[PDB]
Amino acid sequence: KLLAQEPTCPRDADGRPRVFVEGSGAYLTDPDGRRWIDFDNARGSVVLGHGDEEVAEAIARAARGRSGVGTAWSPVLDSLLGQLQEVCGGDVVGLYRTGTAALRSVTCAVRDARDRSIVLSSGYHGYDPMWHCDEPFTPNQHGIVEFLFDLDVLAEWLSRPEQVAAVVISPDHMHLGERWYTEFTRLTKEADVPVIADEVKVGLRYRAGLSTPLLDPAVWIVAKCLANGSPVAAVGGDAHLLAALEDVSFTSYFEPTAMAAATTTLRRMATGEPQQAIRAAGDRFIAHTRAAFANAGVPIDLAGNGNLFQFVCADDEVADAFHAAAAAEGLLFFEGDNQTPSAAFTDEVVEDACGRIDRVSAALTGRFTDRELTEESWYASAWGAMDGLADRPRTREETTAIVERLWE
Amino acid sequence: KLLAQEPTCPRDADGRPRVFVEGSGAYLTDPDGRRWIDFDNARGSVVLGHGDEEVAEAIARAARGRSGVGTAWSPVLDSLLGQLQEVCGGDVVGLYRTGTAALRSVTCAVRDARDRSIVLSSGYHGYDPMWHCDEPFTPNQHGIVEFLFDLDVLAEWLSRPEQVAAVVISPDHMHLGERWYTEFTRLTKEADVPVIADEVKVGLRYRAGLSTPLLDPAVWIVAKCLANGSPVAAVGGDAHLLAALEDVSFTSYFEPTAMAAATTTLRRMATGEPQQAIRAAGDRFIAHTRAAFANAGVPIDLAGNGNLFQFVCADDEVADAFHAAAAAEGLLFFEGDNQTPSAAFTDEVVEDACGRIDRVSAALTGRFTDRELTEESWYASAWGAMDGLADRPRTREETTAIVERLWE
Ligand SMILES: CN[C@@H]1[C@@H](O)[C@@H](O[C@@H]2[C@@H](O)[C@H](O[C@H]3O[C@H](CNCc4c(COP(=O)(O)O)cnc(C)c4O)[C@@H](O)[C@H](O)[C@H]3N)[C@@H](N)C[C@H]2N)OC[C@]1(C)O
Ligand SMILES: CN[C@@H]1[C@@H](O)[C@@H](O[C@@H]2[C@@H](O)[C@H](O[C@H]3O[C@H](CNCc4c(COP(=O)(O)O)cnc(C)c4O)[C@@H](O)[C@H](O)[C@H]3N)[C@@H](N)C[C@H]2N)OC[C@]1(C)O
Repeated sequence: KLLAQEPTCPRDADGRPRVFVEGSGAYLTDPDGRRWIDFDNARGSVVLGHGDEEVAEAIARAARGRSGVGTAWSPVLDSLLGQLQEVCGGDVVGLYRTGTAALRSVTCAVRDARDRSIVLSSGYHGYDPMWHCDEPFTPNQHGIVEFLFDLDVLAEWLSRPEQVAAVVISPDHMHLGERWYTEFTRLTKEADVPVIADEVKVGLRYRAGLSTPLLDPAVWIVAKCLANGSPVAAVGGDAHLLAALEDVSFTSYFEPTAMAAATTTLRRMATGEPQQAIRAAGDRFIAHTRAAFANAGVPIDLAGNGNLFQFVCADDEVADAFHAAAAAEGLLFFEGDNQTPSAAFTDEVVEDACGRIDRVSAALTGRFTDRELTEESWYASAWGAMDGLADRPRTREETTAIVERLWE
Repeated sequence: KLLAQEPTCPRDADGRPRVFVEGSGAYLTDPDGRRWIDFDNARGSVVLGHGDEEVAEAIARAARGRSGVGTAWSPVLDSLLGQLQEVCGGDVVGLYRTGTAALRSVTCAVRDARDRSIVLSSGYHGYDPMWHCDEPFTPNQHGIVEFLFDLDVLAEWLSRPEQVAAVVISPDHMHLGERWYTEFTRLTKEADVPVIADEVKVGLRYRAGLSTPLLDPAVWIVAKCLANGSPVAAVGGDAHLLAALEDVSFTSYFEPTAMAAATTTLRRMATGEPQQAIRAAGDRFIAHTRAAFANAGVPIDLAGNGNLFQFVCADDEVADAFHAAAAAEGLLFFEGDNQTPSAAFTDEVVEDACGRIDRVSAALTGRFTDRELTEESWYASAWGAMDGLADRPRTREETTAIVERLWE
């Protein structure tokens, strides 16, 4: 009631935050003792599992100053910077506490280095007001043009390339395919405009590297997969585009628990093994759930893969009913957005989650059988999870109509 | 070569970061095993002491999932928000990961609510480019006017109050006193312009509250004293001025180790006990050092008090020799800036530090006996620590001369 902010978190049907007392692996316990399976995982930043013991031991030693203190440089920092450069590439690297701060700092630096006013953007880049706009496809008061992953609009803006400082995108892989990325990179290379890959969510999510070799980013940002939820974001790329980062310093720069969590987590994510385990387990859950709904006439499908997926519901009434039924079974989904299992989502948890889905499907069967997913269902669902337009065939006038329906 | 940023940290005479491989309480250990006494304390954010055991145990349990998960609201968050409001006042409260992020967010929010373009500013508010300017006393490209704590310039701008959204200051108490704050508040009340008290450094520093009852802030920010170095900043104040905070959310909002550090630290800082202990211990060190230098003819005085103080050297050559002698004895000062002891600066550590100061004084004796502390010495020393002009009597023409000397 005192809070001036509106943090994203699980909320009940009345909008009140759901409180959880404790967590271990994939399971959360609520104040009433009920155990829930977490698919939200701090918005995808818990990738190893809640309370992971190896990370916890490193955090605990760091909380006692055993490898360094917040006052000063220590060998842990050298190790972390080297790990980031090895896995993501680039001339130089930088560190931040949030993805929002990293994206603002990098975008300002690139704009300054390029001495150009316009930035073309798709995807969410954090809460800073520099990204706010009243309308898509036109510059906001900060010179940023939201293009909603529409390549026709992008090509239009890139046809006059001399004023375009950069193109910044948060890559989606549920609704954008290989053809989208090949054309995106062709267009940006043709205009000679640097690409900023905002991989806060997808960097290290699917493999031990950035999300797609079909992008050639001049600058990257990663964060959620770096530190099992501890507040660390990293950036890197071409030195001349990041020169202004020399002006960046913050009080908690050397704080040791954050670096302990990042070095320990990154070492495991750099092997690719957690992402392979998550992919297999999540794929099993997706296949079971898709069939459970399809075999009961429930108009809900899924997009994505085991590492990152989402539910696609026929309409908002179906989605609301699904979310209520899922919560009643103790499934904790990121409602209307993407689901991101952690490595603690093992076969035993998959089996538990599938039984809960069987009960969700039972609760919904017979309520919505005469409804079907339409193109509108797909666009609306994708919009909520990846913050722009799915890559489905349409004309320039149809783009305007879809945006008119979905833009708030 | 790898790091694109230039973080503030202790550096040797060649500008290279000093490496410390562990720390505990008031002592840091360098790669050669030598123990130094820390007066920097992560730029004043370690106020209980490195590796404080109560905080460490809480962080460790939080790292094991015992006190909530990053996915959701936890049982302890309400107690954090409630105590922040009890200690600092205000209608509503918000949380951030750095002081830089807090200051940018609240300044943008206040300006938006006031629907006015100009912000008058003194003091450091973080690294964001919105604060960068080429010259003082005139608006930068973001509408920010740096006034260097000069009340004649402030009064001139406040004489056209209709365009002034807010006045944001980082309060200093080494070089600004009752006279300055009484007049600052008189001017801002007369203009009916809200004050943003950037208490990132001084909030909770001197007592269980904000830094001076002579300020009446509409918005406050605290951070360094809140979480023993973990990355937590807090804001609060008038609900309508912070309306835009409803759009603030970030992935790590509920991260449990930060929450454990802030709640455990705030519960202790809210009693006033650490601040009283630091004040007494630091006052003993100041008194000993002032007398040692005065008896040896060493032209170095001190300003401030046990919670936050600085050295005032006659000139840069004296300062350079002082800092080299101090490093040789294992005193780790924040060079040219403020010293901020932690609660680990106990009587035993005071005695050790006084012995090291005895050796510093002996090493400086006879080298600078013919040097006086001028007005130039005081203004230059204060400028480095509190980022503007000390409140010492001066003419308007003298203000121009000082600013011309010290602005870069
Ligand atoms: C007009 N714009 C509309 C807005 O309402 C706004 O909606 C956002 C919504 O996008 C957001 O969800 C997205 O982001 C979360 C969290 N991701 C963070 C992130 C950052 C910032 O990092 P930080 O949190 O500061 O550490 C930077 N870059 C990327 C790629 C990030 O993912 C993701 O978890 C969700 O998957 C993603 N949809 C909501 N959390 C808050 C809403 N206000 O923008 C989109 C919308 C509809 O268009
Ligand atoms: C050449 N011009 C100069 C600028 O470069 C710039 O100088 C700063 C200097 O002020 C800074 O020291 C000050 O700040 C440190 C750290 N305190 C942070 C702080 C914040 C931001 O919090 P965050 O770090 O993001 O968590 C917000 N508000 C306050 C009140 C803060 O203290 C303090 O520890 C020092 O005591 C203080 N002097 C240097 N660390 C870096 C320099 N670049 O601004 C001043 C000057 C003239 O303009």
